[PDB]
Amino acid sequence: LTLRALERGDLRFIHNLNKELARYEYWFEEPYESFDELEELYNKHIHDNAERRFVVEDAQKNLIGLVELIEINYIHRSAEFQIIIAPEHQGKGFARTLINRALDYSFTILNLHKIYLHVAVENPKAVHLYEECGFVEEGHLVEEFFINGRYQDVKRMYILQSKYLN
Amino acid sequence: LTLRALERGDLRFIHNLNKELARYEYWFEEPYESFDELEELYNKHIHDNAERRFVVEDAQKNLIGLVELIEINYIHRSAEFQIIIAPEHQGKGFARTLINRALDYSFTILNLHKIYLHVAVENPKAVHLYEECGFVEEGHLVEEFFINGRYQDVKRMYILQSKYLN
Amino acid sequence: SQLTLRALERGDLRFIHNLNKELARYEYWFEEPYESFDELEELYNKHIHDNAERRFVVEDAQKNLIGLVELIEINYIHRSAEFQIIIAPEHQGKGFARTLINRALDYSFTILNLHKIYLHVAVENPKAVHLYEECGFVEEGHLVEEFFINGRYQDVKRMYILQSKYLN
Amino acid sequence: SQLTLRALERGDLRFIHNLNKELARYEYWFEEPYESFDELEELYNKHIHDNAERRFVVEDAQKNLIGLVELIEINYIHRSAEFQIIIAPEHQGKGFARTLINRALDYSFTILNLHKIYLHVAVENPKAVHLYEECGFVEEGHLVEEFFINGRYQDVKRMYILQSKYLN
Amino acid sequence: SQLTLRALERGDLRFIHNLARYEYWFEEPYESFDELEELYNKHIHDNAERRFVVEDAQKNLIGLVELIEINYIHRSAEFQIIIAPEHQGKGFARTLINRALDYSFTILNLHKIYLHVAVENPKAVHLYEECGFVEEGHLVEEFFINGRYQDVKRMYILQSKYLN
Amino acid sequence: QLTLRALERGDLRFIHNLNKELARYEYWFEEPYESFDELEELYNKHIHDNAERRFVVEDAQKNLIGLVELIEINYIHRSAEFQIIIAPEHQGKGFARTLINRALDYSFTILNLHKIYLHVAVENPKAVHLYEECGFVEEGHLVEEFFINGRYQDVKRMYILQSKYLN
Amino acid sequence: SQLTLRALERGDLRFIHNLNKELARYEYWFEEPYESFDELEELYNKHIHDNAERRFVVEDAQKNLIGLVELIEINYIHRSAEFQIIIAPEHQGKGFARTLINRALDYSFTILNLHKIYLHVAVENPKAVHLYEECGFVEEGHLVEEFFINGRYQDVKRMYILQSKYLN
Amino acid sequence: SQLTLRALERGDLRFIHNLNKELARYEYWFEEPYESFDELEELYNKHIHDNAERRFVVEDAQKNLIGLVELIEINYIHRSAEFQIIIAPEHQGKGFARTLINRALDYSFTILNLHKIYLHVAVENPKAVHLYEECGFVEEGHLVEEFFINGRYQDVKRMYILQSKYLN
Amino acid sequence: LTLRALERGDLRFIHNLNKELARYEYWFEEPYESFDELEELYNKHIHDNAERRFVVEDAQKNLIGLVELIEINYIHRSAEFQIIIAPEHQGKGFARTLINRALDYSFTILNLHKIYLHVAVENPKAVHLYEECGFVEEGHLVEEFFINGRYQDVKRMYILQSKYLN
Amino acid sequence: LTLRALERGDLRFIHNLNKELARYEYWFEEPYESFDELEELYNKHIHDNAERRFVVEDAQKNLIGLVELIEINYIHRSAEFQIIIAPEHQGKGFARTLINRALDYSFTILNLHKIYLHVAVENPKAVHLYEECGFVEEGHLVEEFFINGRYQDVKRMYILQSKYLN
Amino acid sequence: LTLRALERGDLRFIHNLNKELARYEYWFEEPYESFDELEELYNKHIHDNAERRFVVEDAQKNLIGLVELIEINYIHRSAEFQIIIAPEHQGKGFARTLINRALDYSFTILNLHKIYLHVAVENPKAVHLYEECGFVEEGHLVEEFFINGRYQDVKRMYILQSKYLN
Amino acid sequence: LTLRALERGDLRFIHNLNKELARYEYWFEEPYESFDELEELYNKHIHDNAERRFVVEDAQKNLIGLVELIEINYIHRSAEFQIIIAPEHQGKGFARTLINRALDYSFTILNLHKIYLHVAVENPKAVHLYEECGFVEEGHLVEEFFINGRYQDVKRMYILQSKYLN
Repeated sequence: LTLRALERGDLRFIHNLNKELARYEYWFEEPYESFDELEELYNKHIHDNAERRFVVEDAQKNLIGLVELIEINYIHRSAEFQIIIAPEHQGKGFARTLINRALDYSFTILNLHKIYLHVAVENPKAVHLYEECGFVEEGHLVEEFFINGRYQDVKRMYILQSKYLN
Repeated sequence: LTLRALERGDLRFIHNLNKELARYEYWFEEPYESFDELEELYNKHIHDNAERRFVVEDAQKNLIGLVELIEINYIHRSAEFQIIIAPEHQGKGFARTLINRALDYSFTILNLHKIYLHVAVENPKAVHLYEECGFVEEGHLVEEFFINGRYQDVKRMYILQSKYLN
Repeated sequence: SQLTLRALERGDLRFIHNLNKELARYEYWFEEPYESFDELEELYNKHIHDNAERRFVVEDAQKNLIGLVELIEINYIHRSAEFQIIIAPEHQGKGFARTLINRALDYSFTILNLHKIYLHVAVENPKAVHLYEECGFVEEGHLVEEFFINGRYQDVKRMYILQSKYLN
Repeated sequence: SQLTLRALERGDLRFIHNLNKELARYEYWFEEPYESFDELEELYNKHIHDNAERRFVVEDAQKNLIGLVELIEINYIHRSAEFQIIIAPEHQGKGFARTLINRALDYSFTILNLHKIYLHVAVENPKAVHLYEECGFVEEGHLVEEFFINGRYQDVKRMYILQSKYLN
Repeated sequence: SQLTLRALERGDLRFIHNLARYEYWFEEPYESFDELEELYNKHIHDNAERRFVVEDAQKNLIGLVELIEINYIHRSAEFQIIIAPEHQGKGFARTLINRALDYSFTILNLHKIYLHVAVENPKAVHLYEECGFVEEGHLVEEFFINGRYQDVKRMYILQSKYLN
Repeated sequence: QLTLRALERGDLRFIHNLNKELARYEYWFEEPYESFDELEELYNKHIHDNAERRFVVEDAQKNLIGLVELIEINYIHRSAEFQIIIAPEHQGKGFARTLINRALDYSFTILNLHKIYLHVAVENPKAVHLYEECGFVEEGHLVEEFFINGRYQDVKRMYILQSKYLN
Repeated sequence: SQLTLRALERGDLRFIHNLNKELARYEYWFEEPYESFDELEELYNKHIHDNAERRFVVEDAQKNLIGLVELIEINYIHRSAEFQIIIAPEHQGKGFARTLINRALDYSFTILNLHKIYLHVAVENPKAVHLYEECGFVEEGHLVEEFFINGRYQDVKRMYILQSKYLN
Repeated sequence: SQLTLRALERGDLRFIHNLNKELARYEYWFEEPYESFDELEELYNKHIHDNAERRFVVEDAQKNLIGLVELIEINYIHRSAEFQIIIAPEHQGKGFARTLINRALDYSFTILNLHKIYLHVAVENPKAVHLYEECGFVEEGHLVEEFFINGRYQDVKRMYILQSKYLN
Repeated sequence: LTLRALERGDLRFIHNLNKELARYEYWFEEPYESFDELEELYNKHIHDNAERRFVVEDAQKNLIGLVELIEINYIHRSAEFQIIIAPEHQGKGFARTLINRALDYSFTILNLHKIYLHVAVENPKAVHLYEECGFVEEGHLVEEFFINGRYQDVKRMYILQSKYLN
Repeated sequence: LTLRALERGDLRFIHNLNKELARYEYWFEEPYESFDELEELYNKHIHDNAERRFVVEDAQKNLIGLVELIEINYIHRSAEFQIIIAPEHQGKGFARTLINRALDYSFTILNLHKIYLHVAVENPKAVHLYEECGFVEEGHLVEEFFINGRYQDVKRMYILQSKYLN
Repeated sequence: LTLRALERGDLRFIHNLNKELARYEYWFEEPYESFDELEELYNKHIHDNAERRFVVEDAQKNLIGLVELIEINYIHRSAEFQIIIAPEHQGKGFARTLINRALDYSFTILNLHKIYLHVAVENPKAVHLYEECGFVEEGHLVEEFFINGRYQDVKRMYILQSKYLN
Repeated sequence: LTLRALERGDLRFIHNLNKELARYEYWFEEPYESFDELEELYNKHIHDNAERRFVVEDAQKNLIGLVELIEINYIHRSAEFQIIIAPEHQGKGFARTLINRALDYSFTILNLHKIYLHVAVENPKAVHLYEECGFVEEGHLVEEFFINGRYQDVKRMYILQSKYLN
């Protein structure tokens, strides 16, 4: 597997990765639900560095998933991490590799200090494998997001540049 | 049935759908009658969340209808629902499922509190259908809209998030 | 029927321009003179959203453009509007005028909810006057030397119809 | 006599705005609705050089503004224009209307070189109709339910005069 | 009762700002006077909403009348009435409502005027009924006001009933 | 058998080429211009202005034959200066008479103008005879009015009224 | 003698306005129509640095404003210009016209280096014609029905003078 | 109380800029860094109608500003927002924080109809944590080395309050 | 050989020609160096008639030279004439024809009275060329221009309209 | 006698002087004739160094005259000098001292290489004065300026920094 | 002494301070030579974060100098420091405190890692001042800058966040 | 090997060259990662000469590497040189020839005075290469950049035209 900076031609894969009416999606903190308004948001934030996205693809160049570093602050050197694996390539053991490739980019190139993420409390397997990757719970945000018709709690888990490098 | 977000390519469809039923059409509360005027109004409000529209295409991949949420207020958490099915694909039992899908999106994704709609009193079949989906009459607006050369009364019917979820 | 009325599009503008080349007339677009196609297209884009005037092109069964229907000087307080209809000489005399007039009135009285529709017809064209009379219009004025047409000040009949008469 | 006609100024806009506070009608400025003084001021500055309409403030020898004289819908191809006169409530009833109407016709036919001046007078006021008839106007139409004034569609008389009749 | 209506002008914006609630201007949220003033200059020519201030003989503003959601095809409009707390209870509400109805039905040529009134304010309901309004709807939990969803009576009056 | 069409931006270059063959200093709505880029900006600036009206003439094959210009238009006095410029390609085939009459017809039957005047070089008597056959009459012999081709040249101002043309 | 020509200033616009209204006629500023002072001031600001037209106020030794001298339609390729003189009635008939005309010709032939100065004068005003003749102007045209003055088309003489004749 | 909470205005910009200078920070305006006042004013003019953040200044009886209350990261789908409060050192410690915090929660839960209001407070400031806890907030996270303040990475307590708890 | 008024499409020619031939580049007396600066200055002074520029193109439309009338005074009817032939088409005798075409346009179209120019005193070939074209020496400006790191004298030579026409 | 930099308050003095000379005035090579035109041109070239003007006042600070440096070219370090003395203080021998002061300022502060000027050939008095001041004739421009109805030749005379310093 | 972010009103100060202390100053690495050009550049680069400037002023509200942090890189966390004190306030012992204030802002607020500076070797007083404030030499650049008409060797000195904070 | 200026068609080659080295790239001091924003920056700085790039191609016009002259300061006659070669054409000895060609273009055509470069301290083979080419160490920048997860030092090596030309 290999990561690559997101291109305009990849936007359609993003729109198909998470189908509408199931997740209220944002692009640089701007709501979007169609491809045409997504394309305009991409053109508007093509140079904005507050959020960086990369598409992962295998040797056959079959797009497998997306990694998003959002809410990037270059003074506190923190960023929220998100990983979205394609349904067809899910369960093949790529989660750990993609997460480690994201942490590698964040701590060895961007020179960030902290990488936090929000994970649904109702997904313990993800929480456990994130802990195995090197994350630690720093918060149990109560009713943070209204998802699928319910206010859900989320575990905020972080990892520091020191741990990953050493 | 497939409920997708509206794209610029679908503008020519809804326009042809609007000319089959004589209506003084509004796009974000702006009158329009030509396709060029519609296209420019679409480009002007492409990022306006005051109204959300979704096209309806069947299994054959043919576009058959439109679902509109308008007058969306995110303080009071209310929205007006409207559904349109082409005459060819009416009477096939799609309206019920599409209404349920719209209510699902409004109450499980947008986290809206109320969904109201106007239905012509002279169309009693639609009134009963909406009643079967959970809507309840809250008003009998007298001579609200001038339709087909006569001021007609319309029943205002609402449904709440509590009843839908519970 | 055989005729369909469709809202005016930018692609149809040049057809409008050609009609005015066949019928020598000092043309206006939203009360602003125009004679070049560029001036027309810039005035079209300027008033794309202005509802003071509404224009519908007429296309036959074979999607051939045959005429224009203009509702100008629309007023939403007095609920009045001046109607005008043009037909290409090729498709003139084929019994379309009456159907298009009825369609225009139908749009004005069942959709826009207007109250009155008036028009001007030259006194020297009594056939048109009779046709409008057959469609329901009635003379309310004989404007003397109102316009300067083809080298002479000509009188015009101001004829009108009301929503009540058309719907009832 | 002693009345003076003067081209409208930006400072006079508050007099114009005050005239229509005691007149219950939907006011227009260059065919554009206005209600507040702000709308009137921005429309004045928008059409400061537009010649489609002309306006003259009428004032006394004491420089007391008494009324207004408008020439709207001016067309320089057909050479027509709609005349309109308003006299302040505190100055109406002194017999100024006739002299001001003649001064309007004089300007229209001796300076602007117009061919026709028409006007609309309500059918429910034959005294004004007669005054216009004395000044040279003659009826050319009885427009039925043209406007909606004070809760009812009222008919109006369209009356005209030509440059030749006034100058000869 | 010699109260006169006047078109809203920029000089009156400050009064409307000082007159908590989630207010709108041509369906655009505003909290600050600068935000309101830019919205006013933006919709200076928009006729989707018409506003008029009512003042007494000595030019003392006492209330505001708003016509919003004006539709010139169906000829309807939502009416909102605000009276300054200093002039409340002096018997002007009836005059303001009837002067608004007179303008709507004698000048604008509208066909229907509807308004929303809190179900927990039956005195306003009775007053509107005296002015000629009739209940056409009992909207349930239409607005979140002061921490609770409140029902509101939608009541209308037609041009015919008022003119005749 | 020719046609007259209102001038459009696509035809601007043709006007520029015409002025390359006729060595003159050209104006557009009374503003000097010598570059096509300056002409195109002036065209877009005065697109809705009606102080001047221009029409290009075409044949059956839609080939450009020339230009007619009504400038210095006055809507109070109902006057306008006429100027016809036919390209050298189609000069001498007898099109001048037709286009002059068509310009007068448009001026007196559509625009409702009172007077149409024009300036013609005294050193070009053939044009004077042409305009005289088309109904024009000399009302002036302006002495050294324009500096043309290295010399101050006299020009005849010749006019025609709406009455004579329509009666 | 005692007469001084000064360059026009914004403060002098009122004088021009009042002066033009005393001789009622359609007023132009840089070939753009105007009637109101507010419109004149905005046109002055627009063409403050435009050299197509140059105007000069006339003042007495007591700085009493007498009249105006206008050089319009100035062409710096053909080196022509149209002259116009407007003296206030309260100072007319005192011989100022001759001196002001000579001063205008001097400025135009000794400072601007113009070639021709032409003018239009009403045929029906013979006194002015002979005045311009005495100043050196010669008739070059009899423009028939050129202008519309006080309800009647009038013929005007076009008279010219050249730089070589004035300087020699 | 005689403490008024007022929506932010242009004139208030130069106060918050000075208040931010007093408490050395890397300030943001709608998630955009700014340092100078001119940059802040351009950002205000840009985000004047942006409802993603809402700011309210505090002024005392003398009508002088003392504090600021910010609602940022306002999500109208999840109905969440980050709360921040700043009080000038000179007026700090006078028991105003609790009143202002309750007024901010009142506006967030009774007008904006929000669900959760959360905030970040430095662990090294236990007095602030206590005050927020007494105002109804409850700890939900202990962010480790989240922010870099005064040359060190400091932990912060993320504490929240729900609409249901506040209203009941 | 045709003389055409300068258009925007020729800006990149004179620019290169001004760098190849080291020239103190001004546009209407406002100095620049960048190409975008040239294009902005052109757009700013497109209607300015204080300076007139004309490119010279052959039959195949290859730009060979530039004719610049600058410091134009419409009261005194004078203007400074500058000719610049590109090195590619230099030594082919075009200089004489272009000088006369420029004199013709100045004296038969613009109705100018005097055309003067400055020529380096250390270039007697150009001096004799202009003398043949009708110009006559009227001044010997001492140390007038700083050329190749050296203050040099320049001859000012003039020609009058009466001489060219008569 | 003292020379002071020109300021707004002095404009009305400049204008007045120009009204006494039948000259076609300029301000940064822009024709003007009215005070309003002069004021707008002054505010347009307030920060332009192409021209520098200094007013001349006596001990009592009465306005005596004006010195103008125009066509200042900082690449060649030249500038044209013009001197105007009010008619009230003419014939008192101030022109000679003011020319010396102007030359001193130009060669000392501005560090200019040449200061040239034009003087009418039919005004030998000014020619003799400038010759006494150090200027030397370098050109006899034929019919350079149209003055008082006739084209007059003008002497262009210069003075170099070296002569004035050494 | 206090530090304040540079604003438009201060532009005429730095301009008069960059001409007094001769320097071909760049505004965000952009050539400028006029006040109006500097003002346009300020409003053009008002939001750019690559460079941060702070004007230092006295308790009497009298400006004394400027402090610039240019070449800011948020990945490597480097920034070049520069400080220019007005001649009138030099020798007062301010430079030391201003250097410490800039280092404080750079290491305690911006969370920068390295701060380097270029200082002329022929100015040993400044070099020793920097050495006293904690800077250390890392490079002896030969003929890097052109000062007083000569190529002068400069010294590149640096300091890190750890030393300053620890 | 021949050196040719950069064209838009070559941008993709540059993008592929950056795939070998996983470091954050800049175009005219603007951060970029994806190809779309690279093309946008290329079109943004198409006319800016502050940085000059030239591509290398062999006899068969097969792309080999890139030569960049960045941080060009025309006032101090300095420039930072950088050379990259595709992995498929390394070890061919092209390094020395391309470095000599670059230095020749810099010291003969651009007439630059100094050429400096930054080379990783942990890559001594490149240091020796540049030493043989003519460069000499003038600085040992401590922790200048953040590479591969660690602050690394870099040698600043220079060469003057006084040494190359002589």
